[PDB]
Amino acid sequence: PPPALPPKK
Amino acid sequence: AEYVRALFDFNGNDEEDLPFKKGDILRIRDKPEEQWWNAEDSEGKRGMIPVPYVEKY
Repeated sequence: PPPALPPKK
Repeated sequence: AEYVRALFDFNGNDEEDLPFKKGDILRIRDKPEEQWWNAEDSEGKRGMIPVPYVEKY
């Protein structure tokens, strides 16, 4: 699986 | 100019997101945030992409 999805600002 | 390569597939839950598949080459158009950039794919589609899912080309 992919890395963590960053939060959007 | 600035190209990145997808390390993983990405679909996104927001309509502004640009889906892509591992291996795709995307051109970076804007960096409105540190971790989410606007990019263009090989068909000319535009959208937001997560920086952790790509690497520099």
